Amino acid sequence: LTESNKKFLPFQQFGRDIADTTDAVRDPQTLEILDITPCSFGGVSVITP
Amino acid sequence: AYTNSFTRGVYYPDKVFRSSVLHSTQDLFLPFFSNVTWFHVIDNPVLPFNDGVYFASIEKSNIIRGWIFGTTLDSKTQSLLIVNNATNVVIKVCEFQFCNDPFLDNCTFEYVSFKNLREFVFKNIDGYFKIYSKHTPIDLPQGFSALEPLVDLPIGINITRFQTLLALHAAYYVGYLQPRTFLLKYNENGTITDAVDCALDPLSETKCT
Ligand SMILES: *[C@@H]1O[C@H](CO)[C@@H](O[C@@H]2O[C@H](CO)[C@@H](O)[C@H](O)[C@H]2NC(C)=O)[C@H](O)[C@H]1NC(C)=O
Ligand SMILES: *[C@@H]1O[C@H](CO)[C@@H](O)[C@H](O)[C@H]1NC(C)=O
Ligand SMILES: *[C@@H]1O[C@H](CO)[C@@H](O)[C@H](O)[C@H]1NC(C)=O
Ligand SMILES: *[C@@H]1O[C@H](CO)[C@@H](O)[C@H](O)[C@H]1NC(C)=O
Repeated sequence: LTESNKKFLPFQQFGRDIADTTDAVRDPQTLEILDITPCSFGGVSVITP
Repeated sequence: AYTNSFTRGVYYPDKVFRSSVLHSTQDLFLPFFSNVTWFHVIDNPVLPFNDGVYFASIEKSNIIRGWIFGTTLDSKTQSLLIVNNATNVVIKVCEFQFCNDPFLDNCTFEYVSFKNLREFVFKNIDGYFKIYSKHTPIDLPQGFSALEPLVDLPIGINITRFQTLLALHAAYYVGYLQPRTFLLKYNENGTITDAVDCALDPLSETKCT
């Protein structure tokens, strides 16, 4: 969860990406919008002789 | 009487925010350039609710002050009456009959809140009476606008007909919704700025595809 400054319409509780994945939400405690980015990952490669 | 819809009645179908993203959806909606029933007040008859009701009325003094939504509309059913007195929009479902001439001077729910233009879209899903509405001062305006769900009624009450009301001590337009496919233009701040009805013309299908 980020310190996002996204401006939403007052009825708009959620948001989605271009592929309709949920990227931003309206927190019920604080009605400012928080952008959501799921955590880092990656493939693991072993470099050895 | 009758006239043209002029690309009006488009509402927000979902609460999803999109920034510069064009999104297509299938929902009950007013068709583009559809034929809408026109009555001028001399009358306020009884009309069926059907699947959905589109309403638009332009009065500077707001002669239309109320609506009643009931299945039989003769105090035999929980008729949802939505009457705006002064600045208080008042919503009730009483089984008490109104005056003999329907103008303003079992209640299981109570909510109390040509210059001016009021647009309304009514539909009822699972008893939840959904009202997409807009109030702003300005037959029908040619420009595009997006209707917002100003109220959504949790009443859970079945309704199959409706009737508008007057007030005494008005030109309005009535339309019906249809299942149509749209293409929606979400701007940078999520306001729907353009809409394309796919079932209108082949250019619209080419834009929708
Ligand atoms: C406008 O209509 C409403 C609907 O009755 C009136 O406001 C409320 O009426 C109920 C009915 O008993 C009361 O319980 C509430 O206390 C009233 N006030 C509010 C703020 O909800 C209102 O009095 C009417 N206004 C006029 C000028 O007749
Ligand atoms: C709507 O129907 C009426 C009567 O059938 C007709 O006079 C009018 O031109 C129609 N409007 C449109 C936009 O088709
Ligand atoms: C609503 O009431 C009308 C009139 O009694 C009836 O014909 C209709 O089937 C009812 N609908 C529902 C969903 O109960
Ligand atoms: C959207 O909101 C921002 C808020 O800073 C504003 O500057 C901008 O004019 C608005 N409209 C568009 C089309 O970006």
